[PDB]
Amino acid sequence: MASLTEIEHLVQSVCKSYRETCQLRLEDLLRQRSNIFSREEVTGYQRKSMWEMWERCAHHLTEAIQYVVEFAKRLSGFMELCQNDQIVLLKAGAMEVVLVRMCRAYNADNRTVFFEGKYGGMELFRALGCSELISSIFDFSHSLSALHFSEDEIALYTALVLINAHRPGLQEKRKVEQLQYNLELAFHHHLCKTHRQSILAKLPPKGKLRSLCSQHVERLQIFQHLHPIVVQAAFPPLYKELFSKILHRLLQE
Ligand SMILES: O=S(=O)(c1ccc(F)cc1)C1(c2ccc(OCc3ccccc3)cc2)CCCC1
Repeated sequence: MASLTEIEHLVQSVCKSYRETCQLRLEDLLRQRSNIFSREEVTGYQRKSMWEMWERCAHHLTEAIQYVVEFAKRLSGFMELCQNDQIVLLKAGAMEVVLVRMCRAYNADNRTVFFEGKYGGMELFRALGCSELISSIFDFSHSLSALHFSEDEIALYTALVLINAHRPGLQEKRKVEQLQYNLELAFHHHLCKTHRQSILAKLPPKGKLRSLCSQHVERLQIFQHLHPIVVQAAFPPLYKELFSKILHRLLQE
């Protein structure tokens, strides 16, 4: 099954789905690179409370995840899967898709990320008290930046991050394997056509994204133990569902 004509159609549909569900246009992020937080604005973030900074980050992550849910809904083959499997895939892969998407908002020249209107370095996040997690996130974006991904490569690669037939809990594992295989063919065909197969060996191991997701859950457990009422009262419901229902409602709209 699936011929060359169908594989190229799948490439274009995935790229279109990605372009339609980007939270931020790449051009918009690039044209903000000179807009960097001053030392006074950096000090201001460092003086913010730990719970205020955690709440802000959980809110920004939840917004980004909402766009990944829309990407999945437009992704060829995804809505054809059962609701159980749609939820299993999003719960395990939404954070991973955001972790890949965020390289677009990272400037490797000065090691800054676009955050709340300006670019700032790791030191902007010191109030969180999760230095190892922040260093891991910046290192991950730095490693992705070195690949010089095109928008089309990010679309195909993030579709594969989401459509992973190895996720525990899948009820129709063979249907997810077939979708994964078609997407793998589309990604590799596009790399072959554009002479970009050299990136294959340089893509991060799957254990790297798993380690970032595990570090996030572990730091959230520590924070939630110190401020349980902050999480209950001020963290987004979708964030608590995924990391501590909403997904079912977003998938039905
Ligand atoms: O702009 S961000 O808030 C940001 C936070 C930390 C960072 F180092 C760089 C950027 C955002 C992001 C939010 C939470 C993330 O992990 C989970 C997490 C980490 C730390 C505290 C709470 C939650 C990762 C990324 C970028 C993509 C979507 C929003």
